[PDB]
Amino acid sequence: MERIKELRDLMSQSRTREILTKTTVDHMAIIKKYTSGRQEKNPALRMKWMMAMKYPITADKRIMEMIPERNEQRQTLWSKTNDAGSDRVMVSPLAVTWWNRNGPTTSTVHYPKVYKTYFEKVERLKHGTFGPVHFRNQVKIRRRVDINPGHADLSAKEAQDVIMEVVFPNEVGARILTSESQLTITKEKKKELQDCKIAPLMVAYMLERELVRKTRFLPVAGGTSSVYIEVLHLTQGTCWEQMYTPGGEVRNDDVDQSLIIAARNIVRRATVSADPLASLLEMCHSTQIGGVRMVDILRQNPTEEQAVDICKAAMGLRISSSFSFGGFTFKRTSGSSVKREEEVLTGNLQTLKIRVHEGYEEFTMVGRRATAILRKATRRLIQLIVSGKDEQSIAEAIIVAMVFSQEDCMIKAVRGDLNFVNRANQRLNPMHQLLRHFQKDAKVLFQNWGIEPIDNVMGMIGILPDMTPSTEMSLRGVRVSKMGVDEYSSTERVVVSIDRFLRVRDQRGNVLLSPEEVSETQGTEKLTITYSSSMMWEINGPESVLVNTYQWIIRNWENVKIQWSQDPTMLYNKMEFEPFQSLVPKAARGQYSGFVRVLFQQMRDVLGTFDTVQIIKLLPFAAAPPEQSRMQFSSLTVNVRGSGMRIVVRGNSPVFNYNKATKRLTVLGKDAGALME
Amino acid sequence: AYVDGFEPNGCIEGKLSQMSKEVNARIEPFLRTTPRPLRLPDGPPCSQRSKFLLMDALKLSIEDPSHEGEGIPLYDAIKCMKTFFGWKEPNIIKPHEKGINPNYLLTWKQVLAELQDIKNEEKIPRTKNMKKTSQLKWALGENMAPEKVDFEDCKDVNDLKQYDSDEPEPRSLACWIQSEFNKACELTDSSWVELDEIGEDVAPIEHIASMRRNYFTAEVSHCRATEYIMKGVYINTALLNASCAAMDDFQLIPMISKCITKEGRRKTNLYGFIIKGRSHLRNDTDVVNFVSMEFSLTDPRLEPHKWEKYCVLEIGDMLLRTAVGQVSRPMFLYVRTNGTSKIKMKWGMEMRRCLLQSLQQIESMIEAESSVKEKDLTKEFFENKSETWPIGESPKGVEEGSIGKVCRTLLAKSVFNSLYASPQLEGFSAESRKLLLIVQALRDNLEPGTFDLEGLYEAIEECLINDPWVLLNASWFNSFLTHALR
Amino acid sequence: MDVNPTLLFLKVPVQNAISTTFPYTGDPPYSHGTGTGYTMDTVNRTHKYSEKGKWTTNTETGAPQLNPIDGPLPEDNEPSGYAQTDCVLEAMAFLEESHPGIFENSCLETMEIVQQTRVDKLTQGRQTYDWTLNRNQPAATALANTIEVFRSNGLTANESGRLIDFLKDVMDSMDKEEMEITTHFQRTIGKKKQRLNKRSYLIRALTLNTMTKDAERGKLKRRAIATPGMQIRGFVYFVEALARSICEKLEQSGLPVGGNEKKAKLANVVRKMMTNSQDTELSFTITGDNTKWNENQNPRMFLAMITYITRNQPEWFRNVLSIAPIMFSNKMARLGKGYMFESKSMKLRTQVPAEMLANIDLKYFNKSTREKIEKIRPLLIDGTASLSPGMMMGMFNMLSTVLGVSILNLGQKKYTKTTYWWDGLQSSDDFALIVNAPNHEGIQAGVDRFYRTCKLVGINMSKKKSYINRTGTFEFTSFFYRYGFVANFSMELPSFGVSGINESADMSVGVTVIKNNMINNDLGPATAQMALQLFIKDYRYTYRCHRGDTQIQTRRAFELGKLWEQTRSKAGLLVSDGGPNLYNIRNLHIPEVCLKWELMDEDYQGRLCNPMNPFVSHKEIDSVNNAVVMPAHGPAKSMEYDAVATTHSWIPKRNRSILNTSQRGILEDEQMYQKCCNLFEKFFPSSSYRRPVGISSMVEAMVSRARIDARIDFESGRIKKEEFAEIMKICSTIEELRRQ
Amino acid sequence: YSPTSPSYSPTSPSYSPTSPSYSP
RNA sequence: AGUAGAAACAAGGGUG
RNA sequence: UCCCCUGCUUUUGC
Repeated sequence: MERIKELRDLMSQSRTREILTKTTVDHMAIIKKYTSGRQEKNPALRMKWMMAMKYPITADKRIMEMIPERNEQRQTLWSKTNDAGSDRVMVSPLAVTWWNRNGPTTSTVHYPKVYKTYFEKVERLKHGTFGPVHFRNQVKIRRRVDINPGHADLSAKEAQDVIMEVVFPNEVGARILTSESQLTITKEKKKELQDCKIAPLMVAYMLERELVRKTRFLPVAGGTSSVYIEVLHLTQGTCWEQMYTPGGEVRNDDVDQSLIIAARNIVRRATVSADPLASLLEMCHSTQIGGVRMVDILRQNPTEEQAVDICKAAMGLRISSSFSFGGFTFKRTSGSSVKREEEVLTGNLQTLKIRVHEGYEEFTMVGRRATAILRKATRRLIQLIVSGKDEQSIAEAIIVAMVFSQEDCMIKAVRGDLNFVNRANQRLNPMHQLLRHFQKDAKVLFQNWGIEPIDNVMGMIGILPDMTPSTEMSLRGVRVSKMGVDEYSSTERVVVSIDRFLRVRDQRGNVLLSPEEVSETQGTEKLTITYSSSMMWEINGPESVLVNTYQWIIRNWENVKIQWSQDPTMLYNKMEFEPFQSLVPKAARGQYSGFVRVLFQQMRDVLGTFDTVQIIKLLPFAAAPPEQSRMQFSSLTVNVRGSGMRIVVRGNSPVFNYNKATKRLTVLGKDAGALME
Repeated sequence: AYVDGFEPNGCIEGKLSQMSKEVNARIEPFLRTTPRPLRLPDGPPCSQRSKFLLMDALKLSIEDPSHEGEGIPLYDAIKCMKTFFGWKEPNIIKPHEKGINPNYLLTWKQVLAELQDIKNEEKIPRTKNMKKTSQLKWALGENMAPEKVDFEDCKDVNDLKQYDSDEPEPRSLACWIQSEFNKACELTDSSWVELDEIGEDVAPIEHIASMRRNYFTAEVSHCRATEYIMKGVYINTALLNASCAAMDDFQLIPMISKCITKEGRRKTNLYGFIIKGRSHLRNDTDVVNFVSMEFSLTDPRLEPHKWEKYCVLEIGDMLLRTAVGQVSRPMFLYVRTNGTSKIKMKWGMEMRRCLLQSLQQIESMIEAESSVKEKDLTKEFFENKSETWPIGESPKGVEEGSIGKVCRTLLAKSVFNSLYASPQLEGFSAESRKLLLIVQALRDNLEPGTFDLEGLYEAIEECLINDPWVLLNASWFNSFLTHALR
Repeated sequence: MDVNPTLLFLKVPVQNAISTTFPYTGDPPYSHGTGTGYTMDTVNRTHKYSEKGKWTTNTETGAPQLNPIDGPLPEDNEPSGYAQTDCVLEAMAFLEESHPGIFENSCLETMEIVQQTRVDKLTQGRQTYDWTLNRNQPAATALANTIEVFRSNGLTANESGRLIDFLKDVMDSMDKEEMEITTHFQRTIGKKKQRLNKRSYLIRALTLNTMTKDAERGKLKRRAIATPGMQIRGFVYFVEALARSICEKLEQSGLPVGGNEKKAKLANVVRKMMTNSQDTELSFTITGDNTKWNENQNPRMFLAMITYITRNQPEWFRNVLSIAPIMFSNKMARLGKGYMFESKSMKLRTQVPAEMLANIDLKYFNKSTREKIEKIRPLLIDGTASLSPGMMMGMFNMLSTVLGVSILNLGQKKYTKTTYWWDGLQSSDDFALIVNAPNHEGIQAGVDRFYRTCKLVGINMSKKKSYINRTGTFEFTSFFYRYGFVANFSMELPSFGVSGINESADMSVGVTVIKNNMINNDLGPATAQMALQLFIKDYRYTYRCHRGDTQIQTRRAFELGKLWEQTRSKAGLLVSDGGPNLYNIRNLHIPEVCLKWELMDEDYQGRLCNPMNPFVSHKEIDSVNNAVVMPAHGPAKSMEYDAVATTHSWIPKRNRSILNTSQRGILEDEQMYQKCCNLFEKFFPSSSYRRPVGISSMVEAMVSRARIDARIDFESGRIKKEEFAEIMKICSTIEELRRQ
Repeated sequence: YSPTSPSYSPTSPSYSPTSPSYSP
């Protein structure tokens, strides 16, 4: 009723009648912004200058009949003069305060619902729990993180469509929502927003803020999650870390990913430890995932992964069923086998013993990118049906299947130089070594496997040695069908024993898992994984590793010096020096260690020949077993980003440079603290 | 068509071969004997140009249990005036060379008369308007703007010419600015700032922050630079509010500051008076003139060049009680005309942020040291004063101060940057940053090299003209160069 | 003891105490009078750096033009504008080779964008020149005036609303033999029709309004800037879109990246150049700067670059993309406001417009100004100076960045064909370079090669302010890298304070700024708390909203005291209402209203968050919870803050000086528009959220919607028959009045 | 915490010329 | 006078 | 001379 009366009065005038009837709806966007008011050039100065005026604010003409002209103190609240370029009136700040104490009260129940994001923030903050503050060097990496604890995986267009459907249903247009998520969200917002007096534009803006995924480049040092980035100002600092877990029932998937990453890191770090099991337990009892101790998560988290399974076995919990190999889980549907050690000659003319499984067995293999079925006999695979996603996934699946087959054709197919002993004479599983070298290149392997035509049963496609889907010919006993998932999930938890070197053997004695199986994918934690330990900052860069180890040597120089003077052996085997050793070249590792020790020995036998800086620089090298040699090392190399940086035994070096005048040590351009005479 | 059928055929290499060999970027090695001291300008000594006295200021104080901005400024000024007995008939000691000193004398007399008039009224208004006398008309630049006419109506005037747009006259560096900085870097016996409240600490990091903040607030509240900050903020706020509110009459604005003495007793101090002129400010750079009269105990005859723009009167004698006994000293009044713009006033009301600057540089300094020790060192930083940084110069050699002294020095530097803002300072800082970086690279023996060092030196020097603050900064840079390469 | 803060650098490295060298607590230098002198000096410099070119007389505008392209090769290190077409084409070709398909994909994206861009996209400008009034106006106003004039001149090609249609209309108008304009004179409001011949309108459409830049930090002398008219903005928009599409795919380009990602790119480049190279390979870094960036860039060279980029593309696309350089080549610059003359003896002052400088006696001016006027007189046409060379306005920031990136890419070992090579980052006129070579001689050779190539393409390295050092530290656009990017807090000091939007927006922006500087600029916890305290104090003083407990006397003190005594939960009051400050480090990210939503009285909560209050007004969505903040360095940015729409979200008053000019009439017109637009909101609720589209007039859609809504409402049974009949009768009345 | 300075001299700065005591 | 610095303010317009 | 109007609006780009 009011709208049509206003339109009548508007058409009463002539200039307005001309404006309405000669401007297209498209051109509105131009005339609606038509204004003589220039964009503010100094808003701060303008605000300071205007706040001293009597009427610096603008208000709707309705105010004229909503609040009194003058205060009880005869203080004028609003003025009759109209604001330039509009019908709004000019009012004093007092009016606002008047409204805040004498204005008409209205119910406010939709506000928590409409402004859901802000109240989610406050509710999350109030339920959070704080922990100790750790004063330590913080390494922040600039990365693109998503700042939106709540978003429904919608882009601008989809978010706009949903917002239009909920707020402005009659103006939605031709669009029709199809996917279930949009329908559910629209129904929820419609029921929740029913009978809301807030301006529709504010509701639409808040819905857009809530349903759109935003991102930003920030320097982050801890967990990169929506709820953790939101509180980055409070958790991460230049030289301190504040433990904090938001009160928001951290997602199961997020904790699973964080635990997987932490497990990979801890197993990788423990593999180099002198006593891998002891270090594993100690650092599992001193690590937290998202403000929760790792051991508690292990005893309460039902997750499947090689590293987390190794950690569970070390703790003494239940282990997952099936058998993990080459990154795929094999479940024995039927059959039986017995392990036999057989001596065979490899294609590179190497004699080696391999454990073969006798009899005929049937397995279903599940992988993150492929699912398949393998029926095999002793050293002879009967058939394999693969359902890999992409060509590379199918390649890995077929290679792993035929590698598990234990065929001698595979063994003789080896070519080139292959080493089954690690670079530090650590015996490697022949099976895994074959897997790795065949993943490196399988053209020769395929060319030496054989050929077999297929009968075209049920539309199963063949595979060629050059990895193409042949229909009339296929590799011997291989079919491709591309099913969805395996027969059924395996959840028959079993108990196993863990060897001193983190080797997991079955009750009978069959090896189930080994350190060599851990994936090397170096991801980034979703939740803030706190590796609270003496020196466990390996996730940082190698330069960070070197700087932190030298800083630690400087910090604890008193006890370090007394230990070195009295019992150097206990100092050498410290858990703290191992990360430094991870960068020293393996082949020369011992060649350095013993060499360094020899110098120390001489420096112990000659009083007065105590060069503090020399000990500071050479201590991290002597953590490895001493291999005696007469070579005189002028400098020792460390691998940083694959580049060999030299540290000179005598004299200054760029990696390690100590200035006497400032009495300060700088390493790779980073201050390591101040030294004392 | 030519572009579409274009293929790269050794064009760049051929053109480079054709080009003369004189078009090259020869790298000049920057050694320890390469840099030279900056050439400071020569001329008459520079004169004080701040909007109020800094080290020569004197204040009349009264114990008042009121917080900042609570009492009526005029009543506080009247009470502070009452607290002093020993007035005298004003007489001119050091006159303003280019001004009409009798007008300044009459201005002071009129201020006293108006104070008495309001005193015998028994009702103190928030603002007091001063009569538009001839002396105030002259001192506030009344009707000094030339009439505005169309060009055609005055194109024949013989002397009609373009405005004066010559380079500012140069001035040499005077030793009073270093004394000003030294005084501004000192510790005071009374607190000068009372910060507001914040939410209760709930997190351990918040507790550490609160402890460090208590330490920093203790260190900063007892700095003279904080007094300058508060005085400038109050003066600029009052000036801007009066200019916007009453822009047609001469308003009397007392200069007041609230402090807390080491015994915990609150005090209100009056430094002087300010009379603003007509303030029909339109452009951000439009100037409003005012007359400032400030009390002091400094005899202008010791450093006349510092007080070129000032007229100094003898307004009384004060019996100061010292430790040994009482001594009588003359009480001078410095009266001058100054001007300020909207932008300058606005940037004068935000002097408090200066604190942040110094504090930030201090905090990062502590944390960098705490990161390598795994413990908060703030208490160890400035409760034992174990760590000192080179922050001064003495005849024996470089002088080192505690982190508290460094914080106070940085606060004073920021305050003086705020109080002596000018394009010269901006240009000098921007240009000398490059020379500082080159010197730092030389100190890190990173084989620094320059393509045209003399050009950089010329660019740096062209910004030193007549500002005492930038000249002092250049002298400091020369000292640093002397000490940074030996 | 003589305190000397500079001596602090003897212990603390300069990069770690760089904030001490930024005097940003004081007011920045400002321009007081006219910018005519700066503009004239800039024109003289632009024509001096390329004086050895070809002089021609434009046949359309009849103004002299200087063409230094393919001019003589430089013989000295002074700035040059002689860019070689073949060299630039070779650089573009090699860039295409290094990143195959970059130009093709960028062009495809630009073609997609061009056909979908609306004319209203040009309303998002800032103070564009307006030829109809011959003065600076807001973008929307200038566009509306241009559209109105074109419609009045029988040019209705933009009715479709597409930007390309508007460009076609602009071309047709430039083809017109005569133009008609409306001018307002007051002597009383009077309207006059002014006829402009072809040359006059052509000069106006190529005219650029010049002013002086103020609030610039780090410069002793002021400089001039230029703003173009509405005619060329449309073409420049598409050119910028294409350049941005190209730059997004270039790793060495520092744009449109901004802030942390730029530092990440710089760190990545530094590590790639340092760690990968062996210890035998020497590496150095140049933190150089380019001098006279906008004076030595020629629109002809950008035309050549655009022509090469758009190869094998539809003709219309090439034309629309290449027209902007053509317009920039034949550009005229307005000479500011003029000058002021003063007579001491007669005590008089007067304003001489710049338009009269062509034939004014030179006895008035001083030596320097007289020299400038004498040197610029030949170029003055219709009161504007012809300026063919240079890019004074610098609207082609991204094309210049592309050229610099191509020059950088020319440093690959395969292109240098020698031991030395180089790589780095280029953002607009700034660049960080890194040269790797076996020895110092190789480093010098690489630096010389880069410098000579840059000179050849038209880029001059300012030897005066550049330096080279071992690639361990450097600087780039105030980002200081010392084995890692050390944060400097001074740059953001001006941002700390009361922004001046309103109480709620100012509080939100202050807390957000504190939090963001904590995250990015390494602001310590204690310093953050003290900044919070100082901001609260400044906010209270600025808005006169001190706590009700205190007795500070202000005009607003009485109401605040009455409210404070009225409420019971005094902790829930907003700081705008004299409440306490509950903010701390932990809750810096929570808006104030939600931070204490549970501590507020029911009546106070209802009053404050009342949507019916008159103080709150909502414009288009893009302006919601979004403010414009100009940093110390760089252009104005858009900052998004978290806040709840309350009574503290008011809008300040507008300037009224326009009431005392001849342009007062537009103000009235403005009001009318708002009225109509407001009535549309009551009719189309979604109009402000999403821009409506339609060829129909306002009244037609209004009446259609009215009839349909009336019928639906009556069918629902929510309205009695009498109201439906009355609204239908009024709708018939409206329809009939629409015809007359 | 009470700030102190080694340069603070208890005798040289007599009667505090900036903020002296003059009450009779 | 003063502010200030390459050009300005030291009020600008209008009416009777 | 009173009175009325005005305090970023002939000048702030990208």
